[PDB]
Parts: sequence; structure tokens; C-alpha cells
Amino acid sequence: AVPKKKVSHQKKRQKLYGPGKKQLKMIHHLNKCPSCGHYKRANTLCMYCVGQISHIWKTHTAKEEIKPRQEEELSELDQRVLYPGRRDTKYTKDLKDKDNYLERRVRTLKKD
Amino acid sequence: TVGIARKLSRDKAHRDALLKNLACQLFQHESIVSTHAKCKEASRVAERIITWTKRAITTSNSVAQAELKSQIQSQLFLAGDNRKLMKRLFSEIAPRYLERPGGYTRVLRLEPRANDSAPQSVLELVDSPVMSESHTVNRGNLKMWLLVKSVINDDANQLPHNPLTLQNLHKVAKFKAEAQLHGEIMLIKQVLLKEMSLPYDEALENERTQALLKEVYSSSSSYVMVPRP
RNA sequence: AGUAUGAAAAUGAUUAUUUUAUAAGCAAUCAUGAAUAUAUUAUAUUAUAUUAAUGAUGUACCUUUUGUAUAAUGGGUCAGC
RNA sequence: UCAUCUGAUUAAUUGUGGUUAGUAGUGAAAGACAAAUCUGGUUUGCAGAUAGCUGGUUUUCUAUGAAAUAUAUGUAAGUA
RNA sequence: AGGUAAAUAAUCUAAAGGGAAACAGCCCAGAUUAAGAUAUAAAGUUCCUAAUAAAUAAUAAGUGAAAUAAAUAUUAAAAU
RNA sequence: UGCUGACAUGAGUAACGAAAAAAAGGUAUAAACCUUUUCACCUAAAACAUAAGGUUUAACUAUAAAAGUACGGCCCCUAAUUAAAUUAAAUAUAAAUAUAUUUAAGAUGGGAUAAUCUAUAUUAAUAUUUAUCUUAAAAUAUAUAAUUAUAUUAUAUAUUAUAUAUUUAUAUAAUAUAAACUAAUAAAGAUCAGGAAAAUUAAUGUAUACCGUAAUGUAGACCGACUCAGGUAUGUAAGUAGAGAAUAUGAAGGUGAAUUAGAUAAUUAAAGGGAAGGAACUCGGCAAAGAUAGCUCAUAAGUUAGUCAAUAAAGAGUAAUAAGAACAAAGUUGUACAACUGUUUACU
RNA sequence: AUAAUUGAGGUCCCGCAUGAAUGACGUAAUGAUACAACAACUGUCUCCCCUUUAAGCUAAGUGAAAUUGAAAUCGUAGUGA
RNA sequence: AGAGUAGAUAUUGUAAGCUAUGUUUGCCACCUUCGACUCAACAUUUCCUCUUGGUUGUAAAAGCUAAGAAGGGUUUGACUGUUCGUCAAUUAAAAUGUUACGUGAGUUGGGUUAAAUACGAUGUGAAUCAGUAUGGUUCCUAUCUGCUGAAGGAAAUAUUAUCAAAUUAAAUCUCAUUAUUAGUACGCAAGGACCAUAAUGAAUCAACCCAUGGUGUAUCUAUUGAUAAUAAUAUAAUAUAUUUAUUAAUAUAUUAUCUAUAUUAGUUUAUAUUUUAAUUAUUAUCAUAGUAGAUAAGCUAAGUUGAUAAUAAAUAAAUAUUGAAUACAUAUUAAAUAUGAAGUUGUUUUAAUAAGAUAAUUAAUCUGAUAAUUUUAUACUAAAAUUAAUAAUUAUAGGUUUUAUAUAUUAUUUAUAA
Ligand SMILES: [Mg+2]
Ligand SMILES: [Mg+2]
Ligand SMILES: [Mg+2]
Ligand SMILES: [Mg+2]
Ligand SMILES: [Mg+2]
Ligand SMILES: [Mg+2]
Ligand SMILES: [Mg+2]
Ligand SMILES: [Mg+2]
Ligand SMILES: [Mg+2]
Ligand SMILES: [Mg+2]
Ligand SMILES: [Mg+2]
Ligand SMILES: [Mg+2]
Ligand SMILES: [Mg+2]
Ligand SMILES: [Mg+2]
Ligand SMILES: [Mg+2]
Ligand SMILES: [Mg+2]
Ligand SMILES: [Mg+2]
Ligand SMILES: [Mg+2]
Ligand SMILES: [Mg+2]
Ligand SMILES: [Mg+2]
Ligand SMILES: [Mg+2]
Ligand SMILES: [Mg+2]
Ligand SMILES: [Mg+2]
Ligand SMILES: [Mg+2]
Ligand SMILES: [Mg+2]
Ligand SMILES: [Mg+2]
Ligand SMILES: [Mg+2]
Ligand SMILES: [Mg+2]
Ligand SMILES: [Mg+2]
Ligand SMILES: [Mg+2]
Ligand SMILES: [Mg+2]
Ligand SMILES: [Mg+2]
Ligand SMILES: [Mg+2]
Ligand SMILES: [Mg+2]
Ligand SMILES: [Mg+2]
Ligand SMILES: [Mg+2]
Ligand SMILES: [Mg+2]
Ligand SMILES: [Mg+2]
Ligand SMILES: [Mg+2]
Ligand SMILES: [Mg+2]
Ligand SMILES: [Mg+2]
Ligand SMILES: [Mg+2]
Ligand SMILES: [Mg+2]
Ligand SMILES: [Mg+2]
Ligand SMILES: [Mg+2]
Ligand SMILES: [Mg+2]
Ligand SMILES: [Mg+2]
Ligand SMILES: [Mg+2]
Ligand SMILES: [Mg+2]
Ligand SMILES: [Mg+2]
Ligand SMILES: [Mg+2]
Ligand SMILES: [Mg+2]
Ligand SMILES: [Mg+2]
Ligand SMILES: [Mg+2]
Ligand SMILES: [Mg+2]
Ligand SMILES: [Mg+2]
Ligand SMILES: [Mg+2]
Ligand SMILES: [Mg+2]
Ligand SMILES: [Mg+2]
Ligand SMILES: [Mg+2]
Ligand SMILES: [Mg+2]
Ligand SMILES: [Mg+2]
Ligand SMILES: [Mg+2]
Ligand SMILES: [Mg+2]
Ligand SMILES: [Mg+2]
Ligand SMILES: [Mg+2]
Ligand SMILES: [Mg+2]
Ligand SMILES: [Mg+2]
Ligand SMILES: [Mg+2]
Ligand SMILES: [Mg+2]
Ligand SMILES: [Mg+2]
Ligand SMILES: [Mg+2]
Ligand SMILES: [Mg+2]
Ligand SMILES: [Mg+2]
Ligand SMILES: [Mg+2]
Ligand SMILES: [Mg+2]
Ligand SMILES: [Mg+2]
Ligand SMILES: [Mg+2]
Ligand SMILES: [Mg+2]
Ligand SMILES: [Mg+2]
Ligand SMILES: [Mg+2]
Ligand SMILES: [Mg+2]
Ligand SMILES: [Mg+2]
Ligand SMILES: [Zn+2]
Repeated sequence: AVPKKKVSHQKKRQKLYGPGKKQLKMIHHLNKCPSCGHYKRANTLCMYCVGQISHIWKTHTAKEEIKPRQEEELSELDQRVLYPGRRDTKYTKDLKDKDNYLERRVRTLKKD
Repeated sequence: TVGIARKLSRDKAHRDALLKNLACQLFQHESIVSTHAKCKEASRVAERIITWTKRAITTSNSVAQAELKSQIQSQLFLAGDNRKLMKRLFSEIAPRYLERPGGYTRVLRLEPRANDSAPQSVLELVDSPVMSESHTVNRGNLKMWLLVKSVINDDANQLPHNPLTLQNLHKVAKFKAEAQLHGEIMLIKQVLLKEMSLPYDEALENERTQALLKEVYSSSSSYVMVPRP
């Protein structure tokens, strides 16, 4: 149930790093994407090219934003009177700074 | 009960409902991204549904047709955005696949998602129309788009097309009128070139497309095999 | 819980040298090859240093006891007190 | 916690506030409870209580080097 | 009884070193520090393991060869 | 088992706390945030109103809006109770203090008027607990004033038509569902016999103070060291069903979560089914299994006479005959001990 | 009573060491009390099998604990606090 | 000594004698949990099975006693907490121990056990007991050793792909009944064989799923309650087209089936009024998979199939031959020569290892791995299958097609037509 001794430096290290099962393997199965000449996984789509195509689809197949007439044709002063500004909470501010906590996809290296 | 399908870490009732939802979403949006295991199971359902619809369309037996219809109805959630999904299935989706013997979907593997390391895939409908009757482009048929992008890249590099690319193009063609296929390719080029910001001289692009079509369509050792002494 | 400074140790990762995949026990000491490093008197057949070839000897430390390798006490390690 | 079980118009359950406790209350009485546990709480002080008992008591070198017996002891873990 | 109680001697206790396979108390012998030629102690001298050659008898059972198991039985052997 | 600090070991191991998720888009930044659609879960709640509490957690700093009427506090009044207060000498007392009496405080309670909308100031003058039956009345049908059977029976409002003050008032007549529920009324059964305390006319007034108000509240926003399956007061709690607040469903509302994706060995947990047998298991039938109406009938021995036994066991009617939601309902007996309903070691 | 009973009930009385409000005795009712029997039922068992979900296993992210003189931590026999 | 009809030594064996054991009850004081379940390992002082000596007390058959022998096997129930014991029913037999009286970081907790309580006894009493009874508390994610499986690395008498012997590590090894020989041998009769073979079983082990049984959150049908859809039809509105003389008629698309007021306070329902405010087909969700009847694959035992591994060799106790030493005798603790066991060696089976063997040898396609689709396999791994698309041949998974199975209605039918 309980360790009888302080496990030594040797014995913890040979346990962890000695076996190949536990080690990380080289990703030999990279290959060139045909659409953009960059690294991608074998038997896998290029995340750049499919992303680009998804973006294209979004730009074309776009549901139009609903802008109400009455709010679109308000005067500036009138709009300010109706819908004044406010102090956002700390939480709200944190939520707004998305680049702080949201990871955008990185581009791979160009294949040789 | 064991081995017939993926369990997907869900109770039976939930699992089936999930699969139905995935099928509905595939029919609505002609491609969808999801986890690999879910996509694989969803394909099985969607394909089955398509075949049933085809059978209903074709069969002379009225009772059979009614039974197929009932089965199709059972296998979908018809509400909200999928109210007129049955109609779409009979009129829009299933008529694409009348000549095609199975294989109506394609699950294309993606790079696994970063937060979760979950293997990610794209379940999508085969031979989805890239251009509707309105002057727009349609959401779906990712593989075709990728192929055309690869072709464009090859043209830019002034390289020959890869054998695999040609094989894929041939596969795409098999259930496609040649002129229609060409027109689709041309349409894809217009969007793709603009996105990538390469110049679109139209006549030259058309000629290239024609050349690509021609080679696709017109079909043309270490050990020796010797009889026993 | 001042301010500077900090190659103090425990501790982690990495690199170098050296030994190690037929060998068994306080992991040290003594014998003794080999390999490496440094050496403005290596003149060399040289000198020091580092390193579990191989051989021999070797039952942690304290406390408490007639008596403890004891499977009796107490201590995870180092720093300060 | 889940299942199962018991009471469920009564010696019922329960909200809000009040009274009674550290030789000391409350107790359909089990030494039961009195702020995560009482044959009598907690805190502060006497206070460095006391301990014939346990453990600990830190550099080096040099010289000599025991005893575990007798007697006594409310003494046989001690002390002369 | 590795028991208990005292008597005498020794060792251990507080004693390292050699021997007794390993060993608090047995057999030798008392470490001031080295050196390693010579005498050695107890104990050893086929190899493991430092060191050996002989003589005369007996055993044939591996008896025995560093921890001796009895009455009795059988088979011999001497002497009368 | 020294104290403090720092850093190891177990170990990148267990675990990440009852849980249903999917896609598309915000965004070629999302398992976790927002939106839309689908799916599910809670639904006499995981909803909607509130009380208490609390690092304001909120839909936020440009912030929770009150003269009063199905608005609370504050205020007036007092209960339980409290008070270095109160009375040459209230009484007692080593001091502290304690007692009695006064006065003051003290909500958990009582407190005028109001949609016709309503006016609170000042001055002057003399209600334990339970029940709504039976009878009687008239109404509706059958038969031949009287019988039989059935509901109805105190209050709650609009309409129409009359009669009196003069379209505004008062009274009368007639018209008009069922089932729950409310308040207010009346009469009244039982013993356990049911709070306290604070006037009326007239004249003159009344420019209406302060505080509470977010959200959370069967909970991530309180008490539990934690965003803890524990603890936490009250009122509504769509319909369909039913005796019902049981049980099923779920209109609406809310929610789907600081872990995910896969795989589903051994093994564990929590479930479902099981041939032939049926307690052979085991300390022990522990556990599991077992319900042939839940309504209406019917129901024994014994017995303290109490359908106590009884919700008796069996059994019948209605329903169903191959079965086909949940929930209520789980035998009979002998003996020991204790009359019984209760109480007890909060945590063996 | 059971194929078979140290249990149960009935009965006997060398009551080691019963007995009358530390109440004695026999009942009806009650009891989540204790023991025993019958019925019914069954995965309790003969004798386990299949299935379901949550873990377990793998990948990603986060990240405990008791313990620990130091460890280069085998079997047997012998020895020996 | 003495029993044993006679004779101490077939069998029995007083009291006294000499040992072994460490299985009981003690003693010592170095040293501070009984039973059940589960799985067992070891011993032999052998209970059964195999071999054999003796047995006026071996005629036969049952026995009794002794030697070899640990290969295989050695019980299920009633009572009790019990081990034990009593009994019942079996068995070839129901052996005796050791293993911290094996086994609680494997289960249990009935006994023993503290707090509550009562009884009998003891005590003035608090309370007590080699008493009785009811109740009643420990948990642990495994670091090392070890064991069960599974990988990676490695040094290979030097490579890879395959086939692989000796060997090592384990497994296995049986037993009963009936039948025949034979109612023979033997015996007055009663009774009744050895030697040996066969067939049925047994207990154990292994594999398997064709069939049978179970399961089957694949599936299908039935079915109660509530809710929610799609389609069709009707009505209404809007939008888009066509006709007609913005209106009406038609076609397509989308949305809608609400609402409000009455019946004396509130809620619900009902009807009436108001409004365009619909009733058939087919689905789904929830209620343990809602319940029930079937049920494919797989997995399984209740099922099926096979095995209990020979022949051979050397032996144990025991039984002999010739034959001295020792004129006889003596199977030899002499030389020679023979028999002899469920034991030993082996044999058989599994796992490991890889001596050896065949082939190829820097590669337009050498051998492996990474990758994908997977299952023959599986925790992860590993293993195995496939990764075809060109001059030919090769289907891994899904999908498709197919026949087949399941479900449950169906000739009162389906399809072609005249
Ligand atoms: Mg369900
Ligand atoms: Mg299905
Ligand atoms: Mg080596
Ligand atoms: Mg080692
Ligand atoms: Mg140790
Ligand atoms: Mg120690
Ligand atoms: Mg320690
Ligand atoms: Mg009453
Ligand atoms: Mg007591
Ligand atoms: Mg406390
Ligand atoms: Mg207490
Ligand atoms: Mg003092
Ligand atoms: Mg002190
Ligand atoms: Mg003393
Ligand atoms: Mg001296
Ligand atoms: Mg002395
Ligand atoms: Mg003394
Ligand atoms: Mg002694
Ligand atoms: Mg001493
Ligand atoms: Mg010495
Ligand atoms: Mg001395
Ligand atoms: Mg000296
Ligand atoms: Mg010998
Ligand atoms: Mg010896
Ligand atoms: Mg210290
Ligand atoms: Mg671990
Ligand atoms: Mg693990
Ligand atoms: Mg885990
Ligand atoms: Mg997104
Ligand atoms: Mg309910
Ligand atoms: Mg007052
Ligand atoms: Mg109040
Ligand atoms: Mg509030
Ligand atoms: Mg509010
Ligand atoms: Mg709320
Ligand atoms: Mg909570
Ligand atoms: Mg708090
Ligand atoms: Mg806590
Ligand atoms: Mg309801
Ligand atoms: Mg809803
Ligand atoms: Mg809420
Ligand atoms: Mg969670
Ligand atoms: Mg059964
Ligand atoms: Mg049956
Ligand atoms: Mg039993
Ligand atoms: Mg039994
Ligand atoms: Mg039970
Ligand atoms: Mg009667
Ligand atoms: Mg019930
Ligand atoms: Mg009672
Ligand atoms: Mg308790
Ligand atoms: Mg009896
Ligand atoms: Mg019994
Ligand atoms: Mg008397
Ligand atoms: Mg008396
Ligand atoms: Mg009494
Ligand atoms: Mg009671
Ligand atoms: Mg992880
Ligand atoms: Mg020693
Ligand atoms: Mg005689
Ligand atoms: Mg004798
Ligand atoms: Mg002993
Ligand atoms: Mg023997
Ligand atoms: Mg015989
Ligand atoms: Mg054999
Ligand atoms: Mg034991
Ligand atoms: Mg153990
Ligand atoms: Mg242990
Ligand atoms: Mg109990
Ligand atoms: Mg054999
Ligand atoms: Mg089968
Ligand atoms: Mg069958
Ligand atoms: Mg089957
Ligand atoms: Mg009303
Ligand atoms: Mg309508
Ligand atoms: Mg529900
Ligand atoms: Mg002769
Ligand atoms: Mg002879
Ligand atoms: Mg043999
Ligand atoms: Mg290929
Ligand atoms: Mg295939
Ligand atoms: Mg082919
Ligand atoms: Mg296929
Ligand atoms: Zn690319």
C-alpha cells in the first residue's frame, strides 16, 4: 500500500525513461500536402487548406445579419440618450480579451 | 449487442438520439466536423437512410415503399431546421445517389483537436453540388475543393499532376457528366484563385481544365511468373 | 515581512568524461588493469586528478540493553535554531 | 448515499427569540449532552506544577579506568 | 531448560586482531603510529583458501571427513 | 515521533465530487464562453415568488426609485425575558452582588382609514382543538294533495325589469356550469378548558420624513476548512390520471455542470435475465425473490368486547384469459422478554 | 419435529445457585426485540453464464496522500537479540 | 510375564528397561484470536489403489499383521460458533500431520471480545464472575521482494525471412462397477477366486459452439398512460408567378389551428359566444430496455468432442539359479546368471529456448518500423489480415447487392396485363 523507502534517483529514472513504451516517438509519418507544399500527417488532411475552404464557405454561405430599421436610422445624439455606456465588470473585461486565453492555429513548415 | 456498433460511452437511448442528430446535421449541412468515432457511426446511419430513400423512390411495390418511408421517418428528428428534411431527402439528396452503389459519405481524417487530443474527422456527403441555381457557392464537397486547390498549386509550380490526384479526379468523375464536372472545376478555380491571390486569365484556365479532363477520361519487374516444369 | 548581495546545501533538467545489458547483498576500503583530463622542468619508460574491468575484506548510524545486522528505539534530505 | 424499514392529530414536527453550565446545568437516565463528543467544556493565570519515568545533551588529542556485590530502605526502575 | 539460586576462575560487559563455516561469553591474543625481514600463538597445510611430506596399523560402512544416538541384535577379531 | 524553512519520495500514480449530449456560426482563435436549431434532465422542481445569511456575487459605477390601500421596517402596544437603572433606613449580603417592587427595554405576536380611493396630527369637552352532519326546506322525475328516488340549500356579480329619493341613489323581482380553493358568516362537539397591552364628538389641521427593495436563496452567491451528493424557514407550484401534494407524463420556465475523447481485459460497484433443481447456502433465508385489484363485498379461533385480532388469512364481484406503465399493497404460527403509543448511547 | 437435530416446543424435578411490588403466574393486543417451525418464493446455493451502465485500461489537460536512515532490495539451508 | 481350544513371539504383549518425535497438556520466560469461505504447497508415521512376506490361528471368499510404495485419489448432509463429536446417506477410501495450530494489506465475523441491559451467584457497597443471555467499529490507490500474464532494449560462435532438433521449465500419470474366463479352481456344504481382457461409468483436465439450453440496452411485434412531431386534407394570412377585369380565380412556397367575453371571490375544466383557429396516415420521446412475447451474431454450460500419454529400460520390498569362502549350507554384505511395483527413467502434452537447416544478399518492388483500414488478436502493447486501382492477379472495414436467419401478418395476396 505504502512505499517502504525513499525511491532513489536511479530507480525512479530507469522506471520512467528506461522503457520505450513510456518514451515519446518521432513522428516519421509526416508528408507533403498537395494543395500547399507544407508538412501534414500521413492519411490526414492539411489543416491550412481545409481551414481556408471552411473560411471560403463561411464568406459565401453567410446568413445576413439582422439590423433593425429603427435602430439603423437613429440620430447619434438620440442613440446616446437611449443606449448610454457602462462600466464592464472585471470578469466581462477578462472575457473580452480573448487573445489572452484563445489559441489560433499555427502554420506548419514548408516541405523540401 | 457487443460488436455490432460503437458504444460511444453513452446509454443506448442517448446514443441513438445522438446518431440521429448527426445524420440530420449531415443532411442539412452537406459536410460536418466531429470526433472520428462519432463520424464513423453517423456515416453508417446516414448511408442506410439514403439507401432506404432510394429504395422507396425506385420500388413498384406500394406497401414496401410505405414501409421504407416509415423507416426513414423513424430515423430522423423532423423539427425546427429539419421540418422539411424528409422532402429534401426525397427530392434533393437521394436523387444524387441513384446510380452510385453505396458509399454516399466520406469520413476524412483531420489533425486531432489540441485541447483534448481527440481524433477529429469530417463526415461529408459525396458529390454535393458546389453551385446552386442562384449565383453563389454551396457549403460542401470539401474533397473536390481540395483537389482543385492541389491542381491550381501544380499549375502554379509548372509541375505534372500527381498520380494520386489524377486517381481522385477520376473517382470524382465516375458519377458526373464531363461538361458539368468541368464547369464545377472552373467555378471552384474562380473562388480559390482569388482567395490565394493568383491571377485569373479565364481562357487559359479553361484550357487547363479541359486538358486535365482529357487525361482523366481517355484510359491508356523483380520476380518473373513462370509455369511449373 | 528591512535593503543589497548570494558558484551554501538539499532538489530538478541537460551536457562531458568514464564504467555498465551472464550478475546478487551498508555500495566503502585496500589491491589492480584500462580510458580520459590537467600539467611554462612529462628529460620519461613522467606526475596528479576523475572513472562500480577484475580480485580481496567488509552484518548502516545512534539509543537502550546481560546482549542488537537485527524483523528493538529514532531519523525523508539539507539549511538555520 | 442507495435500497429496505418505522412513526406520520401527537408524549408530533418545526421557524423566530428567551431562560438554565463548569462542583457544574439539562437529562422519558445512555455517565447521555452542555459549539465535531464531557465518569464533567473551553480560555487565561498559578506555571518552567510535579515526573525515582522516556527521550535528548553539539570539537579534538592525551593518561588512568569500574560496577551490576553486601547492608539499609513504603525498598527492590530509586537513593545512601 | 538458552531454566532458576547462589560458590570459585575466566572472558564478554567496556576488547579490536587470528581460529571455531557464520559466532558478545569457547580456543589463542590485548590495536600509540607505521613498516613487513625474523620468531611465532590457537587453529590449519588436495582445490575453493595462506601452507605438507612421511611411517605403522585399522576401516570399505562414504562409516567418517569441527555439533560422536541408547539399550539390544548379527557378523567377525583377539585372549583364556 | 525535536522547532522553522526549503525541497524531495510515493507520481505525473489516484482523483477531477451523483449528471446527456450534437451541429452550425460568433472566430481559416473554443470539448469548457455567447447565439441559433436539435436532443435530453427537473417539473407540489433543478420553475416562479420570498425569509435568514453572506467576501455585491447581480442584467454594475451612466447601480437596486415608495404618503398609504393582498408593502415591510421605523412608530404605538405589549409576551417570553433583560436592565452598574428605580425605592438615616425597600430587603439581604466578606466585596462582587442577590432579592422584591417600580420604570424602561424587548417580536417570533396585536395595531384606524381606504378604487367610492383614504388621511394617521393638534386643541377643547364628558380567537385550544376539530366539524359543517342529520333533520327541515323548497326543487326535479317516477306512480296515485301524499309517497318513492335524486341532486340543491348561509355569503361572494353582472344583466334585465319594477317601485321610491331625484342619468345619480335606495329597495324588490326575475336570468345564470361542474369540481377544488379562499376569506368572512353562523350555529357547536370534546376536554387537555384555550395570550398580553394600547375612549368618543366638535373645531382647527395634513405640502406627506427616514431605512429595506439587485441577484443569490433544496444553493457555485448561506452553515459545513473545498464552486463539498450533508444542513437550511415560507407561499404558488399548467393540464391530462387519480382517493391523493401517491405515481406517469410535462405546457411553460430553468438547466445539461473546472474535466474531456476513446476503449469497454481481469476485477469492483450499481442494475436486467436465466435451463434443471428450490435453502442443498449460511452462525442465521443475510441478500434477493415473492403482490391474480388499490374500489365494493365478505372475513375465524381467541379476546381485556375494542371489526382488538383486521388492512385477518383464504375467498367473491367488476376487469382479464398467452402476456403487455409506474406507484400503494409482502404470509402463517409457536415460545422468551416487555402491557401498550412513546424515549435512549448526535458519530459502533 | 428431521433421512439424520448440542437449536425449537411439550413434559418430568437432586431448583450447583427459582419465588411473590429488586413483584409471582397465565392471557388478548402490540414489537424493525431474540429464537424456532411451515408455506410460498427465489442466483443464497448445486454452478455459474450472458447482458447493461460507472470505474478500471489508453490519449490530452490538471494534479493528491499515508510512507521514506541510506540502498546496487533473489532462492534454499545454516547461523544469529 | 501372560492370553491365544494345544504353543510366549499367526494375532496379542501387564509392571519395569532403551530411544525418537516436537503433532497434545505442561515447565521456562530470550522474545510483548477459534471456526467458516477461498486457494492450497509440503511431509509419510499409507486410509484407498499397485507389488510382496507371515498367517496349527492363509481351503475359498472376506480378514488380521508386516515390508516396498507419496503416481493418482481421499464426502455430502441434520445438530452446534465450534475444530471435534453424535447421527443419516454414500464412497475404492472417507489416513495423519506440517506450512505464524498455512491462508483477515484475500472474504467472513457465528465464538472470544470494551462501552448498553438483564439473570444466577459473590460482596455492606461501588461493582465482580475458568457463569448465561440480547445488542454491538478498524481501514489501506502496492515502493521493494515474490508470483501471473504482456511488451521494449540486448551481444547474434554475429545478417535477415522462414522451418526448427537436443535440452530446460512445467502439465499429465487414475479409480469404480459390470461382463467374460467360471458358478471353473477351492469347499462336506454354505459360499466362491487369483492370473488376464473388454465394455460402461468416475473424478479431473483440455478444446469446441454444428445442434440443444441460457443470454442477447442487435432487432421485430404486441401493449397502458402522457407529450411532441412529419405528411395529407380543410380553413386563414403573407410572399412569388399565371389568368381575369388593384380585384377575383388558379399554381407554388412559407407561417398559423391561437385568442378574447359569459356562467355571483379565486383556480381549473365544460359548454356558449368570438375567431380561419382541421381531423385522418406515419413517426418519435419518456415511464427499470415502460411492461410483455419472440429473437441474429457472439459468449457460454445444462451442451458437444477428445484425453487418464503406450511400447521400452533399470529398480524397491519380495522371489530364484549355479556356487565357494566354511567337505555341509548359503539367491552373492563373493565371482557368474534370472524374475519383480499405480513407484523411477522415459513416453505423451504445453511453454521457453534456438544448435542446425533452406533461401536472399546495398536493394526501379532487399528486411523491418512509423502511417491507414481492421480482427483471426487484444488493457496498452504484441500477433495476424489488408493497404488492389496496371500489362495481369490480392476485398481490410464500412456501404451496396445477395441468399439466408429473426420478427408477423400474408393466396381474401404480389407482378405482368386484357
Ligand atoms: Mg428509457
Ligand atoms: Mg436501432
Ligand atoms: Mg558482459
Ligand atoms: Mg541486485
Ligand atoms: Mg529490513
Ligand atoms: Mg531499525
Ligand atoms: Mg522511522
Ligand atoms: Mg383528536
Ligand atoms: Mg454505566
Ligand atoms: Mg470541540
Ligand atoms: Mg459521552
Ligand atoms: Mg507554583
Ligand atoms: Mg513542563
Ligand atoms: Mg522507582
Ligand atoms: Mg589502561
Ligand atoms: Mg561483576
Ligand atoms: Mg536495587
Ligand atoms: Mg539464564
Ligand atoms: Mg551497560
Ligand atoms: Mg572479541
Ligand atoms: Mg579486561
Ligand atoms: Mg595495549
Ligand atoms: Mg558421511
Ligand atoms: Mg557433523
Ligand atoms: Mg534532529
Ligand atoms: Mg503506482
Ligand atoms: Mg494505474
Ligand atoms: Mg483514473
Ligand atoms: Mg465553433
Ligand atoms: Mg411527487
Ligand atoms: Mg416600549
Ligand atoms: Mg413582527
Ligand atoms: Mg431579495
Ligand atoms: Mg426582485
Ligand atoms: Mg428565485
Ligand atoms: Mg451543496
Ligand atoms: Mg461560507
Ligand atoms: Mg468537512
Ligand atoms: Mg400537476
Ligand atoms: Mg419543455
Ligand atoms: Mg435558478
Ligand atoms: Mg462536474
Ligand atoms: Mg433458475
Ligand atoms: Mg424453471
Ligand atoms: Mg453447510
Ligand atoms: Mg444447513
Ligand atoms: Mg430480507
Ligand atoms: Mg368470534
Ligand atoms: Mg411497498
Ligand atoms: Mg415496549
Ligand atoms: Mg449509536
Ligand atoms: Mg433433541
Ligand atoms: Mg438449522
Ligand atoms: Mg411480601
Ligand atoms: Mg420484593
Ligand atoms: Mg416486572
Ligand atoms: Mg414501538
Ligand atoms: Mg492523464
Ligand atoms: Mg551479532
Ligand atoms: Mg501361556
Ligand atoms: Mg509398559
Ligand atoms: Mg515447540
Ligand atoms: Mg514407509
Ligand atoms: Mg484369501
Ligand atoms: Mg510414472
Ligand atoms: Mg491460523
Ligand atoms: Mg495475510
Ligand atoms: Mg500482512
Ligand atoms: Mg438489531
Ligand atoms: Mg499410464
Ligand atoms: Mg452454440
Ligand atoms: Mg435456441
Ligand atoms: Mg444463441
Ligand atoms: Mg368567478
Ligand atoms: Mg384554422
Ligand atoms: Mg421525464
Ligand atoms: Mg554348495
Ligand atoms: Mg543353494
Ligand atoms: Mg510399470
Ligand atoms: Mg495502390
Ligand atoms: Mg472482407
Ligand atoms: Mg477482384
Ligand atoms: Mg466490404
Ligand atoms: Zn495545405
